[PDB]
Amino acid sequence: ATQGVFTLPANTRFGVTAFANSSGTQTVNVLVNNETAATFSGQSTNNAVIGTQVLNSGSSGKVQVQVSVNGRPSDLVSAQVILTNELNFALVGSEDGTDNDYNDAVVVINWPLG
Amino acid sequence: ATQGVFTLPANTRFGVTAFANSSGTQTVNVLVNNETAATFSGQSTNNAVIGTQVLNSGSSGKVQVQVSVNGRPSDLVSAQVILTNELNFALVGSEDGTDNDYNDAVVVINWPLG
Amino acid sequence: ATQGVFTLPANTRFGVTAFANSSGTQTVNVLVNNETAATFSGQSTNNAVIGTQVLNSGSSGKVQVQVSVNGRPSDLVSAQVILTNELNFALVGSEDGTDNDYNDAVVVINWPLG
Amino acid sequence: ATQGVFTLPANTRFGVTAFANSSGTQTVNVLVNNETAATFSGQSTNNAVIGTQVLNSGSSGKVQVQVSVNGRPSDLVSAQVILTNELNFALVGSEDGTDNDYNDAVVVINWPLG
Amino acid sequence: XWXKXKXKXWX
Ligand SMILES: *C(=O)C[C@@H]1O[C@@H](C)[C@@H](O)[C@@H](O)[C@@H]1O
Ligand SMILES: *Cc1cccc(C*)c1
Ligand SMILES: [Ca+2]
Ligand SMILES: [Ca+2]
Ligand SMILES: [Ca+2]
Ligand SMILES: [Ca+2]
Ligand SMILES: [Ca+2]
Ligand SMILES: [Ca+2]
Ligand SMILES: [Ca+2]
Ligand SMILES: [Ca+2]
Repeated sequence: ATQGVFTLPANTRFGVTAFANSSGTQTVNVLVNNETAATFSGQSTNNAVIGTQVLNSGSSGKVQVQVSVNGRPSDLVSAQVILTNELNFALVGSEDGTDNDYNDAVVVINWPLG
Repeated sequence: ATQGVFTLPANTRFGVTAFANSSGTQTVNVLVNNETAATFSGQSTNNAVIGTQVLNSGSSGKVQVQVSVNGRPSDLVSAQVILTNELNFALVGSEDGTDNDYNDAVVVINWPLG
Repeated sequence: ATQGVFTLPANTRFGVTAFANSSGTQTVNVLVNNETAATFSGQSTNNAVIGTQVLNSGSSGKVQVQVSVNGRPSDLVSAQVILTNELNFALVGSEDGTDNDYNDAVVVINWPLG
Repeated sequence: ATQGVFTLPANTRFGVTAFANSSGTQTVNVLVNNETAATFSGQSTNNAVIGTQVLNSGSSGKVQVQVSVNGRPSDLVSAQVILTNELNFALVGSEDGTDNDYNDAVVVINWPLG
Repeated sequence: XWXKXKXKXWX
């Protein structure tokens, strides 16, 4: 199935934050309405916060996360969780190799803000 | 129900990262085996990272998140999500007031690392 | 925080299914637009499906699950999860006693149907 | 990524319940430790329960769900959610065609029981 | 499959 694609409420500020757990340098691209809105990169095996940014979901609400390592797309897993019918997390894991720990880049999207 | 308490695999390193969305200064305490192992403090209405650390879940694996504002504990909501049977998120939201957005401090715990 | 309350897309059919795991008789009430739309009752310690129904979320989309045992309200826990940005589960557990297994009545709401 | 595979606590009773939302007859196989433990079959476009059963996770705790329609494997999506650190849901959706609603067979695994 | 197929479902 498609992974890493989320429909947010339109015109809504959200946080996006990326963590790295790999010997490979991660590149995380965050697209809003199919256009790149943020890019994060780093290399850590100890959960470095390689980027964090506040974005706006825009008129479409479409947010997509993509991860690559040296130009090779990683395999993605994702889900969205809502707590007490108000607090939203969109979650992404990614695998750049063969051990299938799916933490090589981890991306957390959260809203509402403020 | 009890919230903000998670059983991790024993003696496992995990990341913990806290975000703030409130006019009040957030204090986030992370307990491992019922003893404080990390404390973050900060104030933001724009989802600023107020702390991030790597901890060891220890012999019991018991991890607890507590949030307080101006000396008063916030009300917590939490859940754990597992993706592709490998990637774990323990998620906490908190409410310090009356508007029930439950984002006043947001805490993300993730494992495995590395 | 409030639990067992979910905002579905308006006017949308959804499934609701209740399981029992307790020595006490469970009463599960499902409210749409603040009015009971389905009720299930039964006693099981073996996960009996005490009821399943298809309901319409109505003009507000507001769905609430309540659980009681001989009139005494159970404590609820809940969350919503979305898979591949299309498949929704609203999940409820409940506790009628002191052992905190929170499975005494379990309620699963799923949409879309068809 | 692999979907529909879950590590349960060993030697633990769990419920498995399958719903159908498709014009195609759904075949749901539940494997425990790589051996078929239950098979459900049925057809509904109205979320009918096509099977429910209590199984034991055995010495390995490995549980796998597979869905096919007349010999065509369905694409799976899945996640596990834990509420108040006690109540577990393993959730599966599946898609037998190209409309990407992933509800064609829906499978819910829940534990603990009793 | 192919929707309702005008009164003969899935095959
Ligand atoms: C065949 O018609 C496709 C199929 O059945 C439909 C009624 C609908 O449930 C669709 O999601 C499913 O894949
Ligand atoms: C959905 C479908 C499959 C095979 C044959 C027919 C006529 C229809
Ligand atoms: Ca890896
Ligand atoms: Ca890794
Ligand atoms: Ca608040
Ligand atoms: Ca707030
Ligand atoms: Ca109980
Ligand atoms: Ca029970
Ligand atoms: Ca389908
Ligand atoms: Ca369908």
